[PDB]
Amino acid sequence: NERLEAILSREQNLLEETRKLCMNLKTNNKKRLTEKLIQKDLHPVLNKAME
Amino acid sequence: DDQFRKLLYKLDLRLFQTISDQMTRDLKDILDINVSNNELCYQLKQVLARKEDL
Repeated sequence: NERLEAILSREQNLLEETRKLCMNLKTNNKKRLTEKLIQKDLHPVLNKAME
Repeated sequence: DDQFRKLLYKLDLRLFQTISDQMTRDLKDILDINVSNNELCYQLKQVLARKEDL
């Protein structure tokens, strides 16, 4: 029972880490779209790829 | 008058008193273990249920 408790604790830690990583990746992708390549520094030949 | 029969009767007192104490302790222990085994079986069933849920 203690061994399975340790296994469940490890799996729940992995689940929390994976969900946090997924949310962090989503917000990081949104912020990278918003703050890096949509600004005036975008090359005009990439204006159609963005479209 | 004689030690030799005196310590014979003293160790006889040892024998009878330890036998009486052993009788009482063994019978009380039989009843106590007979109920404690059922209590421990209930605890084992609870542990098995928690293990299945886990």
